[PDB]
Amino acid sequence: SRVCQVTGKRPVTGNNRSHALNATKRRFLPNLHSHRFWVESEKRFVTLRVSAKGMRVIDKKGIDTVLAELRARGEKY
Amino acid sequence: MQVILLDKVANLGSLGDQVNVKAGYARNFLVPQGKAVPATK
Amino acid sequence: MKRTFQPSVLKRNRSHGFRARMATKNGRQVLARRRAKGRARLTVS
Amino acid sequence: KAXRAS
RNA sequence: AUGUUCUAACGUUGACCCGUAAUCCGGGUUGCGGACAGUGUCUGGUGGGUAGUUUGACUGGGGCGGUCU
RNA sequence: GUUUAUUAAAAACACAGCACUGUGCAAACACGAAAGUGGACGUAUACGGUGUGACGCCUGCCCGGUGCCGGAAGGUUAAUU
RNA sequence: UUUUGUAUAAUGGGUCAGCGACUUAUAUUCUGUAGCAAGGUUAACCGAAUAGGGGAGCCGAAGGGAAACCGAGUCUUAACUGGGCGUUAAGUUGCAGGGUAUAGACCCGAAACCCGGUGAUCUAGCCAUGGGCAGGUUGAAGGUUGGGUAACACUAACUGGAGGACCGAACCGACUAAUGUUGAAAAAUUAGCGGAUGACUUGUGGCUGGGGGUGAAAGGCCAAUCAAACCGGGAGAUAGCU
RNA sequence: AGGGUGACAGCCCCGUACACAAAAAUGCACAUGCUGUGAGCUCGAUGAGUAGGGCGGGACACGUGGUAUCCUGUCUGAAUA
RNA sequence: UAAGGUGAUAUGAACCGUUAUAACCGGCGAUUUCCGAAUGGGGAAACCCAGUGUGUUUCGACACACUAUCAUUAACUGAAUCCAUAGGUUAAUGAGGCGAACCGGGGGAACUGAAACAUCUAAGUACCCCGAGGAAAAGAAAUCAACCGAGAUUCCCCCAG
Ligand SMILES: [K+]
Ligand SMILES: [K+]
Ligand SMILES: [K+]
Ligand SMILES: [K+]
Ligand SMILES: [K+]
Ligand SMILES: [K+]
Ligand SMILES: [K+]
Ligand SMILES: [K+]
Ligand SMILES: [K+]
Ligand SMILES: [K+]
Ligand SMILES: [K+]
Ligand SMILES: [K+]
Ligand SMILES: [K+]
Ligand SMILES: [K+]
Ligand SMILES: [K+]
Ligand SMILES: [K+]
Ligand SMILES: [K+]
Ligand SMILES: [K+]
Ligand SMILES: [K+]
Ligand SMILES: [K+]
Ligand SMILES: [Mg+2]
Ligand SMILES: [Mg+2]
Ligand SMILES: [Mg+2]
Ligand SMILES: [Mg+2]
Ligand SMILES: [Mg+2]
Ligand SMILES: [Mg+2]
Ligand SMILES: [Mg+2]
Ligand SMILES: [Mg+2]
Ligand SMILES: [Mg+2]
Ligand SMILES: [Mg+2]
Ligand SMILES: [Mg+2]
Ligand SMILES: [Mg+2]
Ligand SMILES: [Mg+2]
Ligand SMILES: [Mg+2]
Ligand SMILES: [Mg+2]
Ligand SMILES: [Mg+2]
Ligand SMILES: [Mg+2]
Ligand SMILES: [Mg+2]
Ligand SMILES: [Mg+2]
Ligand SMILES: [Mg+2]
Ligand SMILES: [Mg+2]
Ligand SMILES: [Mg+2]
Ligand SMILES: [Mg+2]
Ligand SMILES: [Mg+2]
Ligand SMILES: [Mg+2]
Ligand SMILES: [Mg+2]
Ligand SMILES: [Mg+2]
Ligand SMILES: [Mg+2]
Ligand SMILES: [Mg+2]
Ligand SMILES: [Mg+2]
Ligand SMILES: [Mg+2]
Ligand SMILES: [Mg+2]
Ligand SMILES: [Mg+2]
Ligand SMILES: [Mg+2]
Ligand SMILES: [Mg+2]
Ligand SMILES: [Mg+2]
Ligand SMILES: [Mg+2]
Ligand SMILES: [Mg+2]
Ligand SMILES: [Mg+2]
Ligand SMILES: [Mg+2]
Repeated sequence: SRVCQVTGKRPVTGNNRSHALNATKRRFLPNLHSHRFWVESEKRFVTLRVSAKGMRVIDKKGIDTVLAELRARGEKY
Repeated sequence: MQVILLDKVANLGSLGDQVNVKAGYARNFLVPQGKAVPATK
Repeated sequence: MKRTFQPSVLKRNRSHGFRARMATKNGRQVLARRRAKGRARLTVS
Repeated sequence: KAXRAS
C-alpha cells in the first residue's frame, strides 16, 4: 500500500472544491519513493519506500535510528 | 546538509572542514563513499 | 421450449455450495445471515 | 515472460 | 537561465549469477539510460469520457406568435 | 452469413475489398486507485481506431466555420516569487 | 366519491365476517379549570420514599434605544409646538382542550435515486475439450499422356475432387397462412418455408457482473425481468396528485 | 404472593412468610506466605523534522469570512525556561 | 433426594427399584464419530488420498501419535559472496474462527429539504471495512477565566433555540 515506512504517511481523503464550492471526494497521496539507503553499520543498502518527508527524517535522525524504530514496530526491511 | 569531510573532496574542501552540500550530494555520494560524515556529534 | 433451470449438480455445488460460500468473505456473510435466521438448509449442499 | 514453456 | 559532459539517486518489459526444484519476486554482477524519465503536492489548459441538474408563466387544449413592470 | 428470444429478417448489421488515421514496441489502445493483463509469445506486408462496402467506370470545386496537424517571432496568461 | 352540475351511460364496491386512517413525544401560543399570587414554579439530582429535600434555572413584576446608555420614561433632533414606542391592564405552575413547530405526523400508493450483496444452470461473446452432418449433384486447381513451341504459351483426352458450391433428411433456423388467444403451450400446433462442410451445429466444463458485461448493433441479451438485472438495506424516499 | 384441584379454597395439594442446608466446584471480600514489583531522599533532566509558516483539504455551532483554535497531503522550519 | 421408575408423540413389551449403587436433581470426571477456523494434502461441507514415527501381527494386516498457516523467540544450518546476510530445517509460545447490542478507528451515499437547483441540507446518517473491552473512549491543563478566580476526564440538568 502507499504507506511511508518511516512516518506511516498514507493516503488521506478530502474534497476537491470547485469555484462553485462543489465538493467531490478525492485522495491526497504521500510523496512516496523507493530509495536505497546506505547503512554503514550493516555495510549494506536497505531499500525503503519512503515519503520525501521520511527522507528528511532519515537525514536528520540517521538511518540507524530510523531502522531501529522500524524494528520496534515490526515493520520489515 | 552540513557535512564534515573525511578526505579532500574536489571543489569542496580538505579533511576536517565542514561544508553545506545539497542533501542529494551527501545522501547519494559523499556519505556512501566515505568522503563525508553528517555533522552530528 | 428450453426453460431457464437446466440442472447440473456440479455447477450447482460450484456456484452455490458450502465451499464456494466459504471461499469469500461475502459468501461467509451469506452463511452468517442464514445461520442467524436459523435456516435448516444453509446451502444447496 | 508465461503459461505456455514461459 | 540555458548548453555540454559526468555518475552516485532513479529507470531498465537487456545479459548473466544466486535464493531455486520457480520463469513471479528479491538480492548480486554487468550493460544501457540518467538527474532525464517517472511519481507526490500545487497549478493553467483540455475534458458529454462520466456525473448532478436546469431548460418560466399566461394561453378559449398545447405549441408557434404575442405578452409579463 | 447476422439481427429485434416473444408482432419488424429487411433495403438494417456483417462481409471480402477500399481509404484515412494512429502506433518504433515497456507500441498505440483497452481492462485495472495499482501490481499487472490483453494487444502479442505479434513488431509497420504488424496492430488499433474510423468511415466506405464485391466488381467495373469513377470519385469534381471549397481550408471561410468546427476539428486535427505543424509553427511560435509577438500579444495575453496559473501556481510560484 | 367528485363536481358548476350526476338516475347518470363518471368513480368505487360480488356478498359477509374480522382488521383498516388525525397518533405519539417534545416545544410553543390561546381557551377552560385548579393552586398560589407580585410573585409563581422548580430541573437534574438526593431520597426505598408519587413525600420531603434540591430555587441551578425559567417566567413575571419596565420600558425606550441599533447601541453606549437613560429610565416611568426613552428614542428621534441642535432643539422639539412635537412625533414613535412605553407608563395609568397580574402573573405563574399544573391539569384538560383548540392551534402551531419538529419529527413518517391522518392512512394507503409512485415512477425513481443511493448503498451492500446475489446471479452467465436462460441468453450474448469468448475459452478448453468431446460429438454431429442420410442420400444425391456439380466438376476448380493440380496431375498424366498426346498435340503444339526455339523454349514457353496454348490445346485435346484421361485423371483429379475444390467450394462460406448445388438438391435434400438428421441437425440448426423461423418467411407465409390457418388454428389457438380463460391455449395442449406465459410464443405453440398444422401445412408450406430457409440453411444444411460452415462466418455450421451440438454436449460437458470454464470466463466476463450492473453505468457493468456481452452485442455480425435490434438498445438486443444478461434466469418468463432490461434506455440500466435481481435481492436486501437507506425506507414510512418524496407525492402542491388521486 | 401465586398456581392447582370436577364452579370462586388463608386452613385439600404445591407453595408463600419465616427458618435452615453443601461432599464438590467456583465468584467475591478480606487475612497471611512465596515469587516477581520496586517506596523514599538529594541531585538533576524536561519529548524537533516538532511548534510555527506557505499551498491544498478537513475539523471546530462557525459555509474563508475580519477568522482565532485543532488535524495534516505537500513544501518548509524555530526557540527550547 | 427417593417410593417409585426405564425423555416426547405413545401405548405396549421386557425389566429395574422400595431404606438405599431404581429413577430423578446438582458438583466434579470419563466418553465425546464426521463436517465446520478445520489445521497432514485435496475437495462438489459432513468425502477422497497421504507421509513420518513408535508399538503390534495370523505377513493378509492392525493400533496409536504426530505432520496447516502466520507471528515472535531460540537453536542449528546456509547462496550469489570472502566475511556476512538472504534463504532452509527443527523447537517453544501465541494467533486464527464465531457472536445481538454498546465502543474506538478507516472509508462513506442518495433519496429528501431548500416548495426547481448547484452552495447548503439529509449526515459523518445508512452502509462497507478494521480493532477492542466488559464496557470502550476520554483523562490529570502548553485548560478555562478575567485582573477575581477555577483546577483531569466522563455523564445528567440548565445556560439557550
Ligand atoms: K543498473
Ligand atoms: K525528472
Ligand atoms: K464533458
Ligand atoms: K381564454
Ligand atoms: K376551445
Ligand atoms: K430472411
Ligand atoms: K480549417
Ligand atoms: K369531472
Ligand atoms: K370511464
Ligand atoms: K397546547
Ligand atoms: K392555565
Ligand atoms: K414622548
Ligand atoms: K390562575
Ligand atoms: K411523508
Ligand atoms: K400532526
Ligand atoms: K444498474
Ligand atoms: K388456592
Ligand atoms: K509543518
Ligand atoms: K442532493
Ligand atoms: K419541493
Ligand atoms: Mg448529462
Ligand atoms: Mg437530486
Ligand atoms: Mg430534471
Ligand atoms: Mg403553461
Ligand atoms: Mg441469405
Ligand atoms: Mg420479434
Ligand atoms: Mg418474424
Ligand atoms: Mg506488455
Ligand atoms: Mg454503408
Ligand atoms: Mg469528395
Ligand atoms: Mg365536469
Ligand atoms: Mg337528478
Ligand atoms: Mg349522462
Ligand atoms: Mg355508476
Ligand atoms: Mg345502466
Ligand atoms: Mg377518477
Ligand atoms: Mg367496479
Ligand atoms: Mg429593558
Ligand atoms: Mg452450401
Ligand atoms: Mg435467431
Ligand atoms: Mg413447421
Ligand atoms: Mg440456397
Ligand atoms: Mg439444402
Ligand atoms: Mg432505435
Ligand atoms: Mg429475459
Ligand atoms: Mg438509473
Ligand atoms: Mg431517509
Ligand atoms: Mg411511501
Ligand atoms: Mg364449568
Ligand atoms: Mg514539555
Ligand atoms: Mg498551536
Ligand atoms: Mg502545522
Ligand atoms: Mg496560521
Ligand atoms: Mg478548511
Ligand atoms: Mg484444508
Ligand atoms: Mg484435513
Ligand atoms: Mg480475534
Ligand atoms: Mg428540492
Ligand atoms: Mg480505557
Ligand atoms: Mg492568579
